[PDB]
Amino acid sequence: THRQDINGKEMKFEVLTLASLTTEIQINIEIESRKSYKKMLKEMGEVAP
Amino acid sequence: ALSKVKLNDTLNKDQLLSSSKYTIQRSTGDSIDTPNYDVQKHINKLCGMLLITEDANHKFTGLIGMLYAMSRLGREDTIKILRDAGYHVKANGVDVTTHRQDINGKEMKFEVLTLASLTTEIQINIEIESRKSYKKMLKEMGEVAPEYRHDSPDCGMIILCIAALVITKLAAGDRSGLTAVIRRANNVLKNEMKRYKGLLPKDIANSFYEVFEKHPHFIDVFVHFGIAQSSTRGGSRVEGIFAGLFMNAYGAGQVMLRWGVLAKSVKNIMLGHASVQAEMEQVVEVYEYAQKLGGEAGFYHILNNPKASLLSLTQFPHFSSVVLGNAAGLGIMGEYRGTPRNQDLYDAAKAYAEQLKENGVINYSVLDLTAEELEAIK
Amino acid sequence: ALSKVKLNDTLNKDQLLSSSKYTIQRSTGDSIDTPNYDVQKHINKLCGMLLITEDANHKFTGLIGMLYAMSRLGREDTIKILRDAGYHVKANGVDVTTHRQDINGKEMKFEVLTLASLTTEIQINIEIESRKSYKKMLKEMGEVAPEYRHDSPDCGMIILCIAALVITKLAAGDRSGLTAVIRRANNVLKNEMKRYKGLLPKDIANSFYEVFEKHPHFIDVFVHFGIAQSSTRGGSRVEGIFAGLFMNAYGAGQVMLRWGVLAKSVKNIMLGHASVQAEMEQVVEVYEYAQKLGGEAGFYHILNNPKASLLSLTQFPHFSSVVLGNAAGLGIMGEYRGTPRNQDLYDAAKAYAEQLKENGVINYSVLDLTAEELEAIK
Repeated sequence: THRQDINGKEMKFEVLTLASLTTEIQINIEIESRKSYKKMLKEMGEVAP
Repeated sequence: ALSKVKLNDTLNKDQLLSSSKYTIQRSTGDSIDTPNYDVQKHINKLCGMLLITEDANHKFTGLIGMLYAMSRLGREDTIKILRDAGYHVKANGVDVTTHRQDINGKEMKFEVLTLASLTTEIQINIEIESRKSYKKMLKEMGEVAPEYRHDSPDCGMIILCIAALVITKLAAGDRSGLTAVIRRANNVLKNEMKRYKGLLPKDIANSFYEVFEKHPHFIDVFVHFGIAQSSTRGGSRVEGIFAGLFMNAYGAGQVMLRWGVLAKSVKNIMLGHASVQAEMEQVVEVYEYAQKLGGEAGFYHILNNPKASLLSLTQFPHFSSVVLGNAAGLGIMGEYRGTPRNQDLYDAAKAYAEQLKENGVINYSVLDLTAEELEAIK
Repeated sequence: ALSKVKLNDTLNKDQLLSSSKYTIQRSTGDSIDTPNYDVQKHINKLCGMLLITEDANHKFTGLIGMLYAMSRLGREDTIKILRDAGYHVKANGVDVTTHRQDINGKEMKFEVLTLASLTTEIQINIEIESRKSYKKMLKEMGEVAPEYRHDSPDCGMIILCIAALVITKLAAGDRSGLTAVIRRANNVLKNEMKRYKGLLPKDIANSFYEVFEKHPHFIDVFVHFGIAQSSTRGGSRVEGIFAGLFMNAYGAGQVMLRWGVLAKSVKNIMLGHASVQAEMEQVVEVYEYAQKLGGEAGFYHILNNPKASLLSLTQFPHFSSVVLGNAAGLGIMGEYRGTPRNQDLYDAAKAYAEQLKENGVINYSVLDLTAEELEAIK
């Protein structure tokens, strides 16, 4: 578990300990996914499985 | 035969408790973070950074000290201790992880441990305060030494020396021996206190009092760690100090047995009183029980062992009164706040004990003097 | 029975410490360079080049001396010692390597050892200074001998003799016995000091003090090396000197036990005093504990063994005062800076001990004189 302050807010991030893939990269992947998810949710209302 | 009218109550209670064929086993609560030998250097580093920090926040010093003790015991011995004490433990593996964050607008790398008890932010803060204090000290004296650093391999064991003092005073039942802990931690470990600015005996002692009050299984783990530490073949000077302070806790909560042995040794006359002689059979039963228990009985009152009550002598008011009076007369009872409940026997024993010191005659029979020309030398 | 009111505290504490079913095991820190029999000649050569160098840099003499001790023990015995002492050790194999560099604008070949503790440049510098001193001495006397060279097979054991003296004085707790070490190293090893110009007892002794302070596991390794060295069937004269100086450390930190035995032997009268007789039961318990421990107990205070505190007699102020007074009267206490805490018993014992030497009568009963015509010879 990694906590850091993006957008001036404390949020918790769940990552894996990989020598090949750094923690910052996993955090960035999750952040971009969250942005895209919220944009899609705004543009269609409700998400599905 | 009237001499056969006897009940061996102490031995019978011990036999009842030691032949139980059913066992309870308790739940510790949260998961226990059990470090192994791997993170011992990191925990010792954390202790060193706590020690070099003036005005250190010692809220977690007891927790870190117990982590250090558990890492020197190892995961397997710690887990086995917790099973043998009769506890359900969910062991947590402790491993080292790297955390990067931006303080002062700069990217810097931090090396922490995965502990459920001690959060990552707390470890980072400990390291940051240690760094500030280190740079301030470096500025104020020019160059640091192995004496003033977190890398010293005894930084954890100084904290465990404070813990050993707290263990010596745990039998009082509360934080009443805190002043004694602070005094003895100033006498002992004075060079260390000059060395480390964050070594505050009161703060560390309060932290250890708190951790022992919250988690009574940490008392068990620490006592068995201190027995394993004192069972080594040797060590450094700080480890020797710890062993000496941890053997200071042996017999804690059982001062009246030692004072009764002392009252017998100085041959106090009030032990020949009729009521004391009435109680002698059972007091002797108690002493035989103690010497049958042996070494394990020295930590019964620290550990809150149930069989601690069987070592009590207060169920013998006249013998206890004579023992307390002898201690008071010899000037060793100090501020012991156990009270005699036979005032007359107490006063008589105190008077005789005071008379003992003033008087005193050499007993030449205990030597092997074949010819005694000492009479002419007088 | 009042005689049954006894607590065998010393034996009970020993039983507690010797029956521990959990063990700690510590981390030595950096990797330990463990040489084997292969590099023993090279380490002895290094010691010889250190010895033949006037104004030698003895900063690493303690480290090299411990390397020599470890190479005579071997890799397997050294590693087993470190496990038995309860240490995590990362053993480093030590092997010989060749290094060529250009000093004085010339290509010359240098033979060094791969040690993490001792860098290659340091070994090269040691050899260079040794070469300069050797050529200067050769110029000033014409021809060298086996006496004046690094090839002597006792060059390492002279350094270990200095180490043995430091071990004898380690129980004082600091570098306070340095003057005694220097004095005894001038008395003993005087021919060697005439032989080797780089044999500076103060510098070597300070180096060994420093290495023992830094690495408390080197004290363990050295004590067990000295026991293994004294367990041989024979050796050279320097090895005999080392064995004699290493048995000088037996019982260090326990002088009061020996002085109590001496006070009993000279039949000091103050041992019959009432308070001493009160303490006799427990002091006898301590003596039985010491003689039950046997030979291993002679190095408890050097090694910082935790059970060293159980051998103390200072918990018996009256007996200790009589013992110190007897020593003071017999004129052996010297500059011992342990203080009596019963002044009157100390003074009385001192007075009687002084009276002992002046007086003295032959006890004819200890012989087998059937007919005593000695009366007529008077």
